[PDB]
Amino acid sequence: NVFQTRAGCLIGAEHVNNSYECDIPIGAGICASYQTSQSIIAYTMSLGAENSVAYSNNSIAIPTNFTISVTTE
Amino acid sequence: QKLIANQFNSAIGKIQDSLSSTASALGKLQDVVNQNAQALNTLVKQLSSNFGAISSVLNDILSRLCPPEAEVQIDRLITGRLQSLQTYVTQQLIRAAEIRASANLAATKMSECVLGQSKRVDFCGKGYHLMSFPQSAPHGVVFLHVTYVPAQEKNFTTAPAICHDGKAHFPREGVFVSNGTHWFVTQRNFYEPQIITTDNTFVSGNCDVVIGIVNNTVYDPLQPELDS
Amino acid sequence: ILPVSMTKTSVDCTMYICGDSTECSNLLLQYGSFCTQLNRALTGIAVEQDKNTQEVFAQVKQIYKTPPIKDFGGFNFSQILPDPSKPSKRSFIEDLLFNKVTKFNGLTVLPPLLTDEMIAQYTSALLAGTITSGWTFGAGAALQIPFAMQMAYRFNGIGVTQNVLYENQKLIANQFNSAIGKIQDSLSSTASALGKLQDVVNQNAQALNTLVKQLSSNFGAISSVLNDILSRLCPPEAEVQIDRLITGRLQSLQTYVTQQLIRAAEIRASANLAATKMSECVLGQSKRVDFCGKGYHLMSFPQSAPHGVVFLH
Repeated sequence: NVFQTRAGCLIGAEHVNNSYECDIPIGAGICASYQTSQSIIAYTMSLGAENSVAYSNNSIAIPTNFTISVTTE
Repeated sequence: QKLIANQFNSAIGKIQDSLSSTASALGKLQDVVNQNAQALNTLVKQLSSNFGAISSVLNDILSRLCPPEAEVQIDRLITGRLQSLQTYVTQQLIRAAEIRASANLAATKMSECVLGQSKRVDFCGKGYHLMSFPQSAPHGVVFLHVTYVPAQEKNFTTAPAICHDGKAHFPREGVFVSNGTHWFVTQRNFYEPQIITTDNTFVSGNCDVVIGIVNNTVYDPLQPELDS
Repeated sequence: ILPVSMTKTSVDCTMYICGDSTECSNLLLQYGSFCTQLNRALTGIAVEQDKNTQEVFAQVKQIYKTPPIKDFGGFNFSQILPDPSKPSKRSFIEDLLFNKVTKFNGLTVLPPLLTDEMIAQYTSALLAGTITSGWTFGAGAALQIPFAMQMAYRFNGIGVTQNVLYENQKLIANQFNSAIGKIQDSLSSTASALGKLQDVVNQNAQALNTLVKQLSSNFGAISSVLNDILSRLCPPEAEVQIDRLITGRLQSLQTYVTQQLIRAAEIRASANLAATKMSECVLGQSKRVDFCGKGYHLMSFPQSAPHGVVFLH
């Protein structure tokens, strides 16, 4: 419940070993969020899901189907 | 065409549901409203400040004091109220430059995404851009970027070239691929396998030059006519 | 080389102007919301530096990683791929770039949201997606393709027929490997190359040092030290002297915050450019002349640098 971040001492946030998308940005990789009896947790933010691309000198992936996406800017 | 139309109609339906449910989507336009409101509210509230004068209210100075001292108390207010305007106009000039950069971007997305088909990656949304539709919004614009996203990969064995009778054949469009036992040629962005032919391929030189070339027959459509 | 962000600052303008004097703090309240709108502007600048950094690097949706075997058709990416030897897994060129770039008074520096080790994971992911899957990881899933066949697509994209690649593949690979070697040699010698990033550090440092130096100015008061006025004078005259220090120190902050707002707009324009270079040069193959370097663009590799990005076009 008392945690030394590289941004400073954080108090009242539960330090957690999981990683999630950044909810509230604290700084230097740390974020906090409200989660499940609930508490404000603090965690190192996740950059994304990890992916080993199936590369080799003679393998290619080709899409057999598509999706039309509409995205709003 | 029915699949593509149904996927488009479904994706436009998801825009209605997203915008109907989720008011936080418009945050860029609502924040530009909030910044201008907060700036005018701050400019009004700074009238209540004394700036070292005997009162925040100009008519207290003009009712309590006569001109030899009243002008010193009024100049304290003029100094702070003019500094209050100069701060507001400076921050509105900087905020107007931020909005002009955003309007120049929106004018560029109108020309390139709506009036055209941009080749520029992620300029007109994620995926290969097909087209875009403009929709008006308070103090802004919304682009509904329609894009092709490739969706169901299969792995194939592939080759840069095919050896036929000592000649190296390359694809005119697309790539060579194998299901495991047969070789085909297909467009790069959608699996549509074709027989490898002298029409689907061009020759250049012999088999020795190319790293990873494979032996396969290349069909010549003239040969069965001359057999016939 | 492109600036992407700048040092995030917060200035506690009550501590800058009044130095923990309550006598001055009570006078500073008579200026109203000038101090809260200075903090509001600097906080907008500071949050934008994280947004500028996020929009350049966080374009890749997944942390793509290269396979163990580096069979890239003869092209050698080892100087631009992550170095496993290191506590932060920067590439060899990202280590060169990080080496070539180099206030109790309420002034403070806040950390960036993404650490250099997180920026290096994003440039690693962008680069590993680019090497293993071409432009396809920008349009959807990373579709793997052999690197020589990706380069043959890049050659068709500049109107050079793809057999010209396969018939010259060793020459093209050796010219690439040699040209990456010249980047290490240029960075291991030419300290002025990073000057566009170093100038952003220099301008921000020079503005903060100017803001500190203006505390030494009298602005017409009997002393520039607020504890001289408070230890020598008493309220009828002390408030006359302190209002000269408040006026000049508040004008000193309004000058600093105005010039940081104008400089933040310059860095944001450079981060929007760098984010567009990431999408169109790294996630794609730009047809735009001289956008992705001189010559017909084949591909680009991002490398992180202090407060910036470096594209190897």
